[PDB]
Amino acid sequence: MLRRKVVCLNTYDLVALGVGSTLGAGVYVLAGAVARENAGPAIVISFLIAALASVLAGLCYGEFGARVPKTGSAYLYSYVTVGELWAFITGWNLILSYIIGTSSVARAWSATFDELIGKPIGEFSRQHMALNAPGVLAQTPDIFAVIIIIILTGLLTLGVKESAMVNKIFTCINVLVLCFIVVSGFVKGSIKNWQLTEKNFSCNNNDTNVKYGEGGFMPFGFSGVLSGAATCFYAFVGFDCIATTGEEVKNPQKAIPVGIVASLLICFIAYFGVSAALTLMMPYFCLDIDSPLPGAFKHQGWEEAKYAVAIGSLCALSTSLLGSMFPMPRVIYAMAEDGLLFKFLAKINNRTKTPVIATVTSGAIAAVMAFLFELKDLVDLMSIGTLLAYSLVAACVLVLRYQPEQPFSLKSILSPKNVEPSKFSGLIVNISAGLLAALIITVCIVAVLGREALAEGTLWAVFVMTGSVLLCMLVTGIIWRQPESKTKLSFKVPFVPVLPVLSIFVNIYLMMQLDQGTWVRFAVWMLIGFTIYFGYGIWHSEEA
Amino acid sequence: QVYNITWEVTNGDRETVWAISGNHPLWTWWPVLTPDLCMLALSGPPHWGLEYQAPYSSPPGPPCCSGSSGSSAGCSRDCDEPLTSLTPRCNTAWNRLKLDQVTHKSSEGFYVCPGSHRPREAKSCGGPDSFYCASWGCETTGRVYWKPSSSWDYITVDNNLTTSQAVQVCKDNKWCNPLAIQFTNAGKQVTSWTTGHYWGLRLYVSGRDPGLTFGIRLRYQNL
Ligand SMILES: *[C@@H]1O[C@H](CO[C@@H]2O[C@@H](C)[C@@H](O)[C@@H](O)[C@@H]2O)[C@@H](O[C@@H]2O[C@H](CO)[C@@H](O[C@@H]3O[C@H](CO)[C@@H](O)[C@H](O[C@H]4O[C@H](CO)[C@@H](O)[C@H](O)[C@@H]4O)[C@@H]3O)[C@H](O)[C@H]2NC(C)=O)[C@H](O)[C@H]1NC(C)=O
Ligand SMILES: *[C@@H]1O[C@H](CO)[C@@H](O[C@@H]2O[C@H](CO)[C@@H](O[C@@H]3O[C@H](CO)[C@@H](O)[C@H](O)[C@@H]3O)[C@H](O)[C@H]2NC(C)=O)[C@H](O)[C@H]1NC(C)=O
Ligand SMILES: CC(C)CCC[C@@H](C)[C@H]1CC[C@H]2[C@@H]3CC=C4C[C@@H](OC(=O)CCC(=O)O)CC[C@]4(C)[C@H]3CC[C@]12C
Ligand SMILES: CC(C)CCC[C@@H](C)[C@H]1CC[C@H]2[C@@H]3CC=C4C[C@@H](OC(=O)CCC(=O)O)CC[C@]4(C)[C@H]3CC[C@]12C
Ligand SMILES: *[C@@H]1O[C@H](CO)[C@@H](O[C@@H]2O[C@H](CO)[C@@H](O)[C@H](O)[C@H]2NC(C)=O)[C@H](O)[C@H]1NC(C)=O
Ligand SMILES: NCCC[C@H](N)C(=O)O
Repeated sequence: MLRRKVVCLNTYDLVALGVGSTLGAGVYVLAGAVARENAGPAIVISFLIAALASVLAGLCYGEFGARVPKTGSAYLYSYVTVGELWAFITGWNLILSYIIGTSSVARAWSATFDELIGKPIGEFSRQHMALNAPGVLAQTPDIFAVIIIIILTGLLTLGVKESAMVNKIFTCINVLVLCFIVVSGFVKGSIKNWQLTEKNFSCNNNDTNVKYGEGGFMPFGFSGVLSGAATCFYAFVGFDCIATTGEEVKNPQKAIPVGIVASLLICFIAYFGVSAALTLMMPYFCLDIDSPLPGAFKHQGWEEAKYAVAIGSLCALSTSLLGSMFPMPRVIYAMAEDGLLFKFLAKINNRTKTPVIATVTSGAIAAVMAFLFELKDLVDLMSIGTLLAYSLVAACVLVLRYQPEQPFSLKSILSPKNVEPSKFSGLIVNISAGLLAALIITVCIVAVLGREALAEGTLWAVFVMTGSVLLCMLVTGIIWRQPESKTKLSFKVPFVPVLPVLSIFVNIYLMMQLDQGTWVRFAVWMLIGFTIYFGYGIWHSEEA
Repeated sequence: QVYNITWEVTNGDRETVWAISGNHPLWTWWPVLTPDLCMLALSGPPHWGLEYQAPYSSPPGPPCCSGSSGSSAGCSRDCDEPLTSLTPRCNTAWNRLKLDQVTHKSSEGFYVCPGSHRPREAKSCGGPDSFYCASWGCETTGRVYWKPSSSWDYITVDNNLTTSQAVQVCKDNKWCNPLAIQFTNAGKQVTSWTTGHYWGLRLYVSGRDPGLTFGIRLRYQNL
């Protein structure tokens, strides 16, 4: 099941596109939630970790898009290079990423707008609607998010495309608002909010069930910081639009990686500054559940600034929302045309010259997801899928670096005399990659499920941990000794035997940091995808 | 003759943090001293979080709204959330729950080493900076898996309450780590309690193994 397919914007334009597609909905809404529940004032470190992993992923994309001339989503590159099943998994994960990102950003947009106008829509929803599933479904069904998704799907079906000028304007407004937030945090905020103790564990409001934690800079510990990093990984998603951009690029394979990295660095700087401001102006446990940044501004007396923020957020979210919506029908259409998904989804309509059916179906799914589930649950469900997709791309890069160009003894495996990759070396690298992926999954399982056991130093946990880590190093060395393909690439991952492996490890660890419900939702989604592939994908594949 | 005897338990600063009184003949009343592990830390080492708390001060930290008093504005839900990420100390109710867990876990606990009253042969155990526990084998009592004991140390220290008994006391925002200190025979024959004796109690955990210094002494007056 590995059939393989037969295959101007400047750097600044790509940077602007990535920044516009990444900044919103992760800093304006989820930053406060992470700083209150998962990370505390140490959320600054979380954004760092989520940044680094993201950068690694981006670097993989730089190579992963360099191996294929036709610019497109990671699904296209996988289906061209590695095969059909792998590409289907990657495309299905990207579909989940786009759908749940649309749902979550629509939730954030609806919540922000409703809060701005005094939360009348929330009162209406609570009055006339109730899901009666508090443990899984959302307390308040976001009807306005559904309306937003319906309107935007209607616009997309009619042929509305990426307006670069409007994106640039909104990104400039967003960046100005973020700079204002950082400056106001460093002016009004104080370091004492990072040094809170039991004396200050008293919010001036009358909130109940407050989590005060240890206090200080890291109230919830490094486990909390890691959970916050896993949640904040959602904030760095969106740079894919750089590589998948429809418009022709002046220097595609050279500008795409630099643009992705620069966008990620700018987003990391913005997130660090804004989160430090948010946690310095207001105590982490005092952060408002609904409007963290406006709540912090009101706490320090600059309540009027809530309007300015209300502007920037509503800009950023918009630029993020479309950033999640435009790719959403494209990947589905690409997969349906290739036969992996139902062929009817590939029917471009003559009235509009757009994939009407795919757009409508994806929009309806996103609207339902936004109607039924909370913002945090959607964020985690998108993060797990995006992490899996990035790990898949990193594994593709690692494997393909050692495969021979398209047409035994222990010493031979350890020391391959061949100057260039032979099919034996390619098979060795494939086996090593599979073993390393399984072993990294085992390491993360022991490091999370057995985290307390490792802290307790039980014999079995330590034995498995040391064995798995040493064998991971051994397999990485096995891959290292294999010759790399001499096929010249415009962009390459610097340390191909280590960097992709580290990217996979960090990604899988972050996925392990996610909750059980997120894993159950991801498992049922993957079951649906596998059912579709094995029942329809294999037999109706276009390349069959 | 009968005196109004009083047994005083003090922090490392020699300030009385707990006491029990009764009319008894001298050197004939040896009650089980039940000072809370946190009172010993009042004005003690910075780790316990009571370095600025005077003796007999009320337990700090907001109340758990799992507590008997019920949900109130500003409650801490940490007392319900997992204690894995917390530090064992006394500055908050949930930190006190974590301290109780550490003090009751079989793989963890606390150990107590003697101070100046130890024999000169034990002088290698170090001074107060080491809590008299510079090396293993210096500990004479306390609750750990290897159950240290001494035939010459004056006291034995255990936990007065089980985890189930102490959890709800912690959730009530009360002092909820009561030690149980029983005079050994050697302590009973000894009569230098007027000058006071001192011990160092250290948590047996992974890392710092933070500890404090406490002391026991006797007072008496005609009555
Ligand atoms: C037998 O002796 C005890 C002990 O007396 C105390 O110790 C002696 C060594 C000597 O230094 C005495 O001077 C000293 O008091 C007697 O118990 C004491 O009784 C008095 C009378 O009430 C207590 O006075 C205090 O009054 C405060 C009012 O402002 C009150 O807040 C105190 O309660 C709090 O503080 C005490 C300690 O400060 C603490 O133990 C309490 O639990 C509470 O937090 C307190 O009532 C002394 O504090 C008592 N001392 C104790 C209990 O150690 C006893 O009366 C005496 N019996 C006879 C028959 O004479
Ligand atoms: C430390 O440990 C001691 C001993 O385990 C605890 O003392 C015990 O306290 C309980 C409740 O205060 C006593 O129960 C009571 O018994 C009487 C009858 O004697 C009954 O009428 C009451 O209704 C109540 O059930 C128990 O007897 C008592 N045990 C002893 C040996 O004194 C003490 O509470 C623990 N905590 C502290 C801070 O000391
Ligand atoms: C009864 C209804 C009409 C209630 C009121 C809500 C609408 C007036 C709002 C809800 C969502 C809004 C949309 C949300 C996002 C955008 C994208 C925005 O464009 C960009 O951000 C361009 C950047 C890019 O393409 O990435 C232009 C405004 C628009 C269409 C908004 C227009 C006004 C809308 C439809
Ligand atoms: C962009 C290039 C040039 C550098 C890439 C560096 C990364 C591969 C490094 C930098 C920081 C590292 C992280 C720093 C800390 C941790 C926590 C570590 O887990 C713990 O320490 C858990 C401890 C506990 O149980 O409390 C797991 C690896 C991880 C995510 C590391 C994974 C590898 C990272 C991302
Ligand atoms: C947390 O509480 C402490 C204790 O009240 C505050 O520290 C005091 O702050 C006042 C300001 O009114 C000063 O006058 C005191 O000198 C401070 N004492 C100490 C020991 O720090 C602290 O400011 C509070 N933190 C916040 C962020 O409000
Ligand atoms: N626009 C793509 C969705 C993810 C994005 N980082 C966000 O913060 O919503």
